[PDB]
Amino acid sequence: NLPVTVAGLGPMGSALAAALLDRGHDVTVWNRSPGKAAPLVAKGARQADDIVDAVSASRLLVVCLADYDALYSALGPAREALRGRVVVNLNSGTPKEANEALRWAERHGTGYLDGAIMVPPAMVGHPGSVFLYSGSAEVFEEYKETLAGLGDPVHLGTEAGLAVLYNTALLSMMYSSMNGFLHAAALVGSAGVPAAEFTKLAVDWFLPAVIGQIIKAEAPTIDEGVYPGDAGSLEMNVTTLKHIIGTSQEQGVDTEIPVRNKELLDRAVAAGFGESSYYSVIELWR
Amino acid sequence: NLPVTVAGLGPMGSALAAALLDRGHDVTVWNRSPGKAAPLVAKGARQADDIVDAVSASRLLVVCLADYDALYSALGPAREALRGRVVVNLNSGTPKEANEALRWAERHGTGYLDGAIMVPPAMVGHPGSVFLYSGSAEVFEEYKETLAGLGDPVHLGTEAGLAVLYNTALLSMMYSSMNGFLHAAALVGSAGVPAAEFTKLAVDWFLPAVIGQIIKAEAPTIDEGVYPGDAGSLEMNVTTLKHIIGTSQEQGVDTEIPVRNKELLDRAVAAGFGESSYYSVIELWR
Repeated sequence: NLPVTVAGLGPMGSALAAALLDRGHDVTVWNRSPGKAAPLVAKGARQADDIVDAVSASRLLVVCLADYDALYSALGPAREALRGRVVVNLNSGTPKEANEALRWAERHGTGYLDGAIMVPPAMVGHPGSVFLYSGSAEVFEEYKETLAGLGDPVHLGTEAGLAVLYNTALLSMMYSSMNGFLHAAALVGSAGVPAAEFTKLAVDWFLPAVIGQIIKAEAPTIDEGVYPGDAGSLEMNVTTLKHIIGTSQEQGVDTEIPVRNKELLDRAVAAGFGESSYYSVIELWR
Repeated sequence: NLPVTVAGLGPMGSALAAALLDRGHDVTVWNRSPGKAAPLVAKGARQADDIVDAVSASRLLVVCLADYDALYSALGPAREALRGRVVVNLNSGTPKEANEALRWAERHGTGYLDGAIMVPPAMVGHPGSVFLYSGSAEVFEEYKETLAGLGDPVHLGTEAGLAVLYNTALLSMMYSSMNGFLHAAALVGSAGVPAAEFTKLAVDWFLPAVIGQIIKAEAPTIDEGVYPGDAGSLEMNVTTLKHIIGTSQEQGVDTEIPVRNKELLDRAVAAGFGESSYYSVIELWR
């Protein structure tokens, strides 16, 4: 029930304020532009038009600005009032913007934690919601119980840009994995298998038990950095991808996904990694 | 303990024969070329140089030929002896080759089941081993208990090419997912996070709870085929991928993976799918 201020009332910011209201917090809401407060006010929020008033209402300042906006600007007029308060910033654009924001907050005597929301607005405050945080451990520990009302809180580290970096990484992985699933679905779909049927083997079993297990079994090899190909080489996987391409062609299914995959391996072979293990390809990318 | 013949003694074929020997079967082994039988003979296999003799030793014929070889040719000289026997073929190259093989077997009065082995040779006969099968339900049911010694047996359907199709699809998904993980790992690795550390969030949580859940939640939408973008559009995901690209560039991490992902979405936008949901992209591929 502590007081909280939510600065930024777009879709995510409004969901945050609503979830805090539903946990019994005294929520004050601010937005630069008018018209977004009414549904929250109907649920018990207090509107504050002036950022200085909004910041002054609460020690905990949950900030979810629009992508174009910046913390230093939105909260600049409240610079004096910020001393002794805490910012949890949930919409940094890049790791460098999060690191700049932490420095700005420190200058003003404000605690800072950066966080990445790992679910859409409709799932904030519900089971499965996870928020990844980076920045002050003190803030994290002081407000963990409050933050746990929004989603399971995970503290990654003290470097402010880590949460944006993890989110970027996880989302990159998501898009690649989803595109792989869609090619797979197209392939079984050419024999009449519905996608929802296919998920029984593809998601309930293959994804965790094969894909996930293989990644866990291979991750220490990446960190070691040698990639011996004794027990299976990058070259051999090129052959598998050629077979996938040919099967896709015989089924009348577009080959872009496997072709782009094979291209990547061909580049590693041309860079000398053909007798190394598959995961050596990461070394092209850093 | 029933008798079984294994035809083809490459790495996989030898693992199959060894696993059957370890379950107490009387295993007869054949290969076109000499030199591969000795380690199996040391474990109790019987060598048969003549395919007619090998086929005659057992009703259950487990066939794992080399990629270049074909069932009709390897087992052609045993055409008469094949009547009343059963072929479980574990190395068809394409769905059409499996469907040809089933027809060939039928002509000779042989039962036929095609199967795809979903683990490497070293894991055959061990927990986690899964084999996907397509073809005769009668064969599947007659020999399920024997086959379960090699891996959990799954019958997909009566069409002989389904197991090769499922395997192709699942492997396509695997390569895309692994490449996504490797880009993610490179990204967190640019801030010093080891890959093995990263798997704690990426594989133990994100992969099943986010990626998998999203695929299951979206699969019926693919089958419906309309892809309303009301609650989130293909275009909006283009913006997310632009942010991923920019973050990757700021971290000094190669942008090929996210760029290729964004390219795919740009094509769907140019085909008119921008206001549709993300998964509409599958429709470009079939």
